Amino acid sequence: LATPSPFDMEKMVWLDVNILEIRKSVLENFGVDWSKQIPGPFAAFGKDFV
Amino acid sequence: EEMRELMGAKIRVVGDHVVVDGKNLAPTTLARVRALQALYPKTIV
Repeated sequence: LATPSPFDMEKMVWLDVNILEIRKSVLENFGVDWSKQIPGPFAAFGKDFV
Repeated sequence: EEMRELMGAKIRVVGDHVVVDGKNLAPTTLARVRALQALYPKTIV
């Protein structure tokens, strides 16, 4: 003749979460940048024999 | 007598077969009554 409880009392749980992050960066760009491809010498010949 | 003790808004009478009657009974009381029904085959709900 016994009846069950409507529900069961459960334990309650507390969660504590920590997320920590640090970013660091350095950027440098220095000096003199020269041309590395330049025109070279030229030569040409032309003649009319007849 | 046994069912009267175990139940003790439901009303119990003898008649020819033991009779249980009630107007507005909670579902738990009805479940208890139909469970006690197995005690004696000749019960009238």
